[PDB]
Amino acid sequence: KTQSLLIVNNATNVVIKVCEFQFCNDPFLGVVYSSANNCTFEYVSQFKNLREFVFKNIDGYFKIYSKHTPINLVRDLPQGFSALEPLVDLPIGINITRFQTLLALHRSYLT
Amino acid sequence: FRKSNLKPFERDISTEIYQAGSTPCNGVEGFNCYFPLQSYGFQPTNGVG
Ligand SMILES: *[C@@H]1O[C@H](CO)[C@@H](O[C@@H]2O[C@H](CO)[C@@H](O)[C@H](O)[C@H]2NC(C)=O)[C@H](O)[C@H]1NC(C)=O
Ligand SMILES: *[C@@H]1O[C@H](CO)[C@@H](O)[C@H](O)[C@H]1NC(C)=O
Ligand SMILES: *[C@@H]1O[C@H](CO)[C@@H](O)[C@H](O)[C@H]1NC(C)=O
Repeated sequence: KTQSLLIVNNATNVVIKVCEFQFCNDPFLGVVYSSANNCTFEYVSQFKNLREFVFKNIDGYFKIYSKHTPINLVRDLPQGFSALEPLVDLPIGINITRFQTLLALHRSYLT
Repeated sequence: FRKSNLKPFERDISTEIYQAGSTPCNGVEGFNCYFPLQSYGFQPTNGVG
């Protein structure tokens, strides 16, 4: 009944869509799901790892910052310093109050 | 009509029904529950304005 934002990442490219999807309760993709209605924006471009992201929603723009480094810690976040360079800036123009992450599963159970 | 105002550089597309009081019009356009969209009616007869 309102618009939404969808950023997924398959094996090569990244696709971002601001259509009017109707979402299932357990969305994932198997080792897949996206609707298409009234779609107003689209953009396609190109435990030893740690990848950090910052999302902001300012004045009809979506801002993403990113940095990745190799770690070798047991299970925590490291006690060093590193700064996050800017990545992309998208003119989506929507309202965002909730979010949810996606996972790459093995056994498809559309619960 | 709308609930609150708009932020800068956002747009709101939603086919909903906006009620004025305590009565929850669930898909009904009866009393105090109206359609939020309205046409203009541009004629070549109309004065500038
Ligand atoms: C962005 O979306 C949120 C969520 O729908 C809106 O917050 C709602 O605002 C109305 C009116 O103030 C309240 O009755 C609801 O309870 C709010 N919902 C939540 C979850 O807090 C918000 O108004 C929207 N932004 C704009 C500018 O309209
Ligand atoms: C990712 O998905 C798009 C369609 O959403 C597809 O066109 C593209 O080939 C995919 N990338 C792959 C398979 O590497
Ligand atoms: C999506 O586009 C169709 C085609 O004009 C339209 O009938 C429908 O109302 C649109 N949905 C919106 C604006 O939410």
